[PDB]
Amino acid sequence: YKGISAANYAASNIEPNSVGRCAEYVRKAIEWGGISLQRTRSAKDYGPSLLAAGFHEAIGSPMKGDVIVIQPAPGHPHGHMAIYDGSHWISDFKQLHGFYPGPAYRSAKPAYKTYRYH
Amino acid sequence: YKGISAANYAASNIEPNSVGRCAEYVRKAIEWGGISLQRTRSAKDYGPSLLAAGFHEAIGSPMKGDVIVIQPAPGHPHGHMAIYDGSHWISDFKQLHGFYPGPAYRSAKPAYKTYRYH
Amino acid sequence: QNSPEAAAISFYTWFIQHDSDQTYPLSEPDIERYVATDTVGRLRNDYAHAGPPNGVDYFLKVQDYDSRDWLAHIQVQRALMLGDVAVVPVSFGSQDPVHVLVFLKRVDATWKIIKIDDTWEYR
Amino acid sequence: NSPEAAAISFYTWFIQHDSDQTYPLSEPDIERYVATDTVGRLRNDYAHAGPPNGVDYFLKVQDYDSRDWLAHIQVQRALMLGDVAVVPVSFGSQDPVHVLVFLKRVDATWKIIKIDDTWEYR
Amino acid sequence: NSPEAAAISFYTWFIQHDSDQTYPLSEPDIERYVATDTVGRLRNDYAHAGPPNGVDYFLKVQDYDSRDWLAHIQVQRALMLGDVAVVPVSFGSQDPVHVLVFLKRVDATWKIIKIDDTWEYR
Amino acid sequence: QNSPEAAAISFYTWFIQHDSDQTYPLSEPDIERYVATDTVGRLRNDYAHAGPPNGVDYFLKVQDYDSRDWLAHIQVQRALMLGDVAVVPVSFGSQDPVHVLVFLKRVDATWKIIKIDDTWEYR
Repeated sequence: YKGISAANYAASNIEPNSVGRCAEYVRKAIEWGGISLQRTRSAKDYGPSLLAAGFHEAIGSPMKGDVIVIQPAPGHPHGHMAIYDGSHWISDFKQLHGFYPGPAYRSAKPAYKTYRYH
Repeated sequence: YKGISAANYAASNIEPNSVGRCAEYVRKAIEWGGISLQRTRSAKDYGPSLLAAGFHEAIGSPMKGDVIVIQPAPGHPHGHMAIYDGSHWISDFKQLHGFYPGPAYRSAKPAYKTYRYH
Repeated sequence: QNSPEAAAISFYTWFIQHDSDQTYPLSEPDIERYVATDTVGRLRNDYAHAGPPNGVDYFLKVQDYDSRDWLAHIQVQRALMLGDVAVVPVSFGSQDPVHVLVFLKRVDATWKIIKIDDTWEYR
Repeated sequence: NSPEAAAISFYTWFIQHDSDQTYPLSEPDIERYVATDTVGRLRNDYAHAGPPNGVDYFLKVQDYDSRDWLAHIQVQRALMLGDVAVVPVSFGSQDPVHVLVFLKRVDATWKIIKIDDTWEYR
Repeated sequence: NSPEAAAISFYTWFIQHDSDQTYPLSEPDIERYVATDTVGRLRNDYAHAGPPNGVDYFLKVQDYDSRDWLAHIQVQRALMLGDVAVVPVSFGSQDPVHVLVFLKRVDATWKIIKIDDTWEYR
Repeated sequence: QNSPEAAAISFYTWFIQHDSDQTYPLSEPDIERYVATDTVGRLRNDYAHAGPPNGVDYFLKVQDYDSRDWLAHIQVQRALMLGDVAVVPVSFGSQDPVHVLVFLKRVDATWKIIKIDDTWEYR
């Protein structure tokens, strides 16, 4: 598995804006890196699938390939997830502002965890 | 002044739905009856204009020509006003349900007064 | 008969009778017998602030109606079952009926409304 | 042929049709002044819920002195925010009502896409 | 040539274009299936804020088994609410996702005007 | 210089610097120095419930932006005075700028924001 390559994939295959598929876009990138995650429909629920695949919860400054899973925010009940490219979080779009993909999230500050493969 | 005729006018000159001019439509009807009210822009503020013209505050079962002035409700900061035709309240439209012109009003139950000319 | 159709008829019969110049059903504590709790809490917030979504009654999808005519012409179609959610079409009025879609879920022994949809295009 | 001109021409036409038995939003002539999708959405919302905030959408009042207003329409030079023109308009000789008219150029004409009042959002 | 047929044809086309580098709402072929004003508003909202609730508007999920879903599209007979057809659609062989497709007949074709999920409003 | 233009620049400079993954300006008690109280109370309710109106940031009218580029390219035009309300056009970004309209009122000695408008068509 190459977490770096997964990140590179995500960066390459973004949409110009959110299309409501953060989870699939990140899953497909992780598949590009070498890992097929067990599917689940909502981003908020991807934690267990990540630990099962060998990821562990990471705390601290982000590294390339790191995967964030964020709990729901107002008007976004499914949560969000993204992969870090070394300088930006990448979901179904390239996130200019940070890991929170929008103001509903920055305002509510829902819980989040970061996952890393070894 | 003929409050009855004012009511009849309002009934005759309704719009199929609210067009945001309850006050003008009621004022124009009252003019038809014989009284030119001092203008004010928002329905909620028509009380003083009515007392000045000789109306008095009425309490009880409504009579034809009675004029209601209702305070603001959520999403309707200007209030509402209507004239009673004997069986329906008439504003810029014919009110099937009652003097409250909608659910924002029935839910919030803003204060109201009824005015009658003698 | 404990069916979602019956729960819909009941609800609206009760609703229209508590929708007047004196009371409104969302203010009635009995609303929680018919409508899911979080749906009530959200609608109360909506109504108190910006007001009813799309500026129409959330349950009836109109601003104004003749209480008597609607109360005598509540017409349901058999529910469509989408998993554990029953979707019940309801028509109001004797002429040019208003059409809504009522979403219900089984909570305990009962059908509780969780959403109501109009037939308008995407907003 | 400017956004300012469209704003005045529109309001002159609109306040003049105050006496008509047809509310002007229902007259197809309004399409000379208001963008087609804007006309469609307004007609739709008027029919379902009435106008936003329960005031006339174009005048932002529930009542007014028709005569005074028609004689006291004042527009200031358009401000351009990108390709959207924003024209301030004042109505009346006393305590004027102020609105902000948003227009876009479609073909060779400026048409209204939105009108806002000056009230606080709360 | 029924509302049911439009719903299946649309979703078959849509899930097939999952592998395309262009999101399907940007392909003009979507106008075969979705009403023009609906296509316009969705494209607009996607570009400004992304889709409502932050899930794909058409599938109501953020992720899914493309293969399973394409092989397990089930539609029930349309219900008519006035001139609006309402078609239930289920996706997948396991724990299906259910949506409600609203369509209108424009000319001789049924086109989608709205799609709703089955989640509680709260 | 106590002008509405200056109040706008100040506000947004402060805003963008308190809009991050760690904080958001609407949560900051300093928001009341720049924005009218009832406008704050309404927006907090909006954000906590249905979320930000039209699903974009109320003050910036976007979902996402590059904090650094916007902070260095805040551009105001002179205010238009509509009675006692100042309307200030503000543009954000070095390329394909986002345009907003800032509404301010004099409250005591200060300009307070009472509304912010996008340039989108009627919704």
